[PDB]
Amino acid sequence: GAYKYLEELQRKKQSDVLRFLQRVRVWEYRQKNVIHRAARPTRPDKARRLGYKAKQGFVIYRVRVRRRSLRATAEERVGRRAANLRVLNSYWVNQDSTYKYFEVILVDPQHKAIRRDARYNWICDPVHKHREARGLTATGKKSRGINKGHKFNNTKAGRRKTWKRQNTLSLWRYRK
Amino acid sequence: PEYVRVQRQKKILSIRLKVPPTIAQFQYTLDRNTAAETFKLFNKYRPETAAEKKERLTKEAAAVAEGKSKQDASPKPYAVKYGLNHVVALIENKKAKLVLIANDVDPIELVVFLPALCKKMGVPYAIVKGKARLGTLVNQKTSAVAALTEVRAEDEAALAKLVSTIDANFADKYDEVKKHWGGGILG
Amino acid sequence: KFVRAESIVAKTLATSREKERIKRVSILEDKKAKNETQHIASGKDFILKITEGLIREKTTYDGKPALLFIVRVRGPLAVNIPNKAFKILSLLRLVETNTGVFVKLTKNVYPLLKVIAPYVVIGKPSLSSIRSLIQKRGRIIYKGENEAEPHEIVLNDNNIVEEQLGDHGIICVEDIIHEIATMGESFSVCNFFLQPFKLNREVSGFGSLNRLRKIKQREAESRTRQFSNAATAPVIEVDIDSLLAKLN
Amino acid sequence: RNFITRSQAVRKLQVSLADFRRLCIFKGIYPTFYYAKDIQYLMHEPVLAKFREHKTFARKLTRALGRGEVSSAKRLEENRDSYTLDHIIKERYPSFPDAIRDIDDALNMLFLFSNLPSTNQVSSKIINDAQKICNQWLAYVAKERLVRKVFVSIKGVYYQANIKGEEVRWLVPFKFPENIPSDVDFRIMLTFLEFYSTLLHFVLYKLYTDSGLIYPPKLDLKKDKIISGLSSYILESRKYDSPVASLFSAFVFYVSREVPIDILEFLILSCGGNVISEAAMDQIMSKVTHQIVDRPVLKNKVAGRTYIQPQWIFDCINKGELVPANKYLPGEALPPHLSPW
RNA sequence: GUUUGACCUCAAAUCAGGUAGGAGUACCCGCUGAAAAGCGGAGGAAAAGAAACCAACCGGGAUUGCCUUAGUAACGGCGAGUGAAGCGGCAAAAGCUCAAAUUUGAAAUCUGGUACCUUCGGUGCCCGAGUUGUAAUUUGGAGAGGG
Repeated sequence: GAYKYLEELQRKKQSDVLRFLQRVRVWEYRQKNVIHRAARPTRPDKARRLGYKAKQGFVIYRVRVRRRSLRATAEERVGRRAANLRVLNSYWVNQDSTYKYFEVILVDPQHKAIRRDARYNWICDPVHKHREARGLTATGKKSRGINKGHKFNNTKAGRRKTWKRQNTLSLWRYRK
Repeated sequence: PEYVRVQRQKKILSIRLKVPPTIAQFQYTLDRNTAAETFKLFNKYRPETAAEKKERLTKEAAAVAEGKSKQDASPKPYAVKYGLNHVVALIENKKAKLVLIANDVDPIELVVFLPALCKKMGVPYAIVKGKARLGTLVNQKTSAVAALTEVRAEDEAALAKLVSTIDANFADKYDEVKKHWGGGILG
Repeated sequence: KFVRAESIVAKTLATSREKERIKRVSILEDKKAKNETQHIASGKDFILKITEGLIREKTTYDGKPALLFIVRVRGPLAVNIPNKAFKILSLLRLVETNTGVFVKLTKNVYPLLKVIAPYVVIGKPSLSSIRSLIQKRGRIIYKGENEAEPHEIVLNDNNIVEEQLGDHGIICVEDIIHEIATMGESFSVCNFFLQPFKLNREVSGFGSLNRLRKIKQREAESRTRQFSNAATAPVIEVDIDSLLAKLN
Repeated sequence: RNFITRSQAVRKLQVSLADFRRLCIFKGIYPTFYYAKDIQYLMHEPVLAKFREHKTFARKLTRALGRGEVSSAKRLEENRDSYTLDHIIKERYPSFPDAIRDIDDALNMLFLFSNLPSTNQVSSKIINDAQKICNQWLAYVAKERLVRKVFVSIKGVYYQANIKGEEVRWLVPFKFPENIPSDVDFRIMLTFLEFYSTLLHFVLYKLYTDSGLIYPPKLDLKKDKIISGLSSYILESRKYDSPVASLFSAFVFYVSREVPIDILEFLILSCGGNVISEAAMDQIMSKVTHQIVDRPVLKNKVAGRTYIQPQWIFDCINKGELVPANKYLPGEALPPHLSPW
């Protein structure tokens, strides 16, 4: 398939053709709004490996942010704007000195293709409301820093959690 | 309006700036009569529509429903091939006898390797003008690629001379200017 | 205009085919009429009858004066019409297509039918059809009251009719129908008198719906009309009672 | 609010203007100054919906042609609904004698289109349906043999029929090739045509079922090849009012080839007598007593056979009674006929 | 061909169907933050969760929580004091899905409308969506083609 070509070509960003397309598209998107709807993913392979499918119930927004993180704030903007949609994920496409550009995949839990088709029906659950608001996305888990490793220690929110471990005292019926 | 303003300001900012030579291979494309005969070729090899498919299915199914199991014989379907990953899939065997490549795709990067890929695989590619005209011959809105592998014996001699025609008209004419940086002249 | 490179070739090939079949017709009919049947295909002639793959029955030709109605068809695809057939269609006034005429069939008439076969369509007409053609269509070139006189008038006045046809005593255009059907005394008087015929095109064409009609009719005409080019071509006859239901 | 501009109504209905012209004529909606409540009535109508569907259908046909896919266009044309006219015919004319009252204008157009030659704007199929329905209408009259009134004119042949109430005043112009007028527009008369065609169609249904015989009339094809008339149709099974019906009972005519066969044929069929024309004979005479002919010199001059110029039939039926035929003998001059109007 | 049409984009709909907001907020999750307040987002739990793990052993084996590790390691004007984790015992235990090479001998996929039916739906038909990829199969513990 052709996706391996797109990925390997995508890894060479400062190559002449990609910076050409980047330099055209940053001006072209600069013409448009801060937030708008893209007809199709400009980086389809990246959208696939983030989970995009080309059917009804998949909405692609393109979002502009000024230079929390920038990516998570970009997700929060389209989460606030299209509340009926659930945010699947997001990825970088383009940037300027003034703005970075992100391309965000959102999924509607109202469309019957999404309400059926059991690979994706889990996102219809109301526990998946506003994953970007709770940092439950990929960039949210990265900025929370949730993995396995000794490199991963008590960091910020978990720090208050282990402050909570220092703040509360546990007593049994029979004192130990 | 805004969108008219942008779609007129588009293709100005492109030509004003230096395009890389892996682009502008597009619009160095096939001329009038050769694209015309290429379309006359591929309309001989239209794929079956969903209606024609379902119609033949109902015919043979009513045959088996009577039963009236007539015979078990059909040579093969021959048609154009149009799925992009399927088109790339027919290369790297190789199976593509001819490939048509649309010049206009908005994610151009879907397409840019295909001339070099058919160049190295030796596949007779040709850059066609307009993916809508590809979609018309393949019952889609757009197609952006058009591979053709299997040809009847009635058409095989026309195929080879079309290949030689394209390799004369495309590979000889535009090969050196393909290497050159296009555009760059202001508007 | 720059015409093209292909049409000039296709016309040449089609004229080559037509000149070849016309020379074959001319040589074969010369050997028949001169009665020197030594090494030819067949001696006697044949007639096709297409009715309703559809049933196509052949007859031998009968040397009998038969009333025929001819209908000019648009000729084949890119053909320059040759001067021999141009001469005949000039005599029979069949240029400016969709134009029939009533004709007498004899054995002196018959050989030209093999010639102009790829440009017209033939059959046995009925009295109601002849009647409908004459009562609904037909104009007569006419010397009138005070005219520059390329002047044609539709068939209303039977007294204009019995004016110029009083010598044969022919009145009342119904009788012209009757004597074209009859041909007992004089057909050719009525034949030169009714000199133009015009028929409408069956499909208006340009527009979304009527292109479908045009394609279906081109397919139907491909099924009906057959181009033998053998010089022993059986004369194709079609239901003019079916045809005039379309064109009139 | 009483008057609405045609542009306003045509944009509120979201219809094309020519189809609005269809609908106003079609439902009898009358005035660029139109009643608001009549447009409110028009505002929901399935025929309007099928008109808009036909617009979208032709648009899909244009994309089918522009993509060149012929077979999908064939599928579209075959799988296509047709708007009918019939429901507003019934809710426009519920009472069947009101249809009998308003069939009078409906006949006249269809007879004129049955006379009309084939053109580009008017299809032959239109003219075929017109001539078929008009021959059916004449063939129904010759069953009960009930008209009474006859009129001979430079403008038309006006017959009114005494059928189930009113006498109905239909006219046929003579079967002559007419120079077409460039001044007229067919686009209105075709709408009147189709409306009157469907209306007279169901009225012929009730008149054929009410007369107790089969509504599709069968014809012998070779009888039609003789003559394309009402006499082509055979009329199945599943008294006459005196004197005009069964006037000239047991009476055998010999109409010539000279005479106009059509209206004299229909008058003899209104009489019930027989028709023998030599014009029918040459397609291919024991009881014949009477020649209808208009010729100065009569050849065989049979004293047994009565020689009559056709006004005798035109005057006998206008009187309902027999008159002497010395005036109608050729070449005697005729009374200037002034019909009973 | 000054015509016609494919697209593509962008508008408009008193078009059809849906959905967002607010309250509460004990518990949860994010953001901000002083000498907590605040903000945003959910649920009956939430979060986390099936190793780019821990170990150095005769190795262990998703996450979660309890006891122990332990007031230890480590940090800290090594001052004030701050303050873990592996292992072990227990509670509970459950694993799975995509994205990469073609179905090309037939987009096999689905929304919607309509007609019926046994209606958290089913069947048929028709618009659409979709090859700039929807289905089946395959997630390394391999797997696929065949035999």
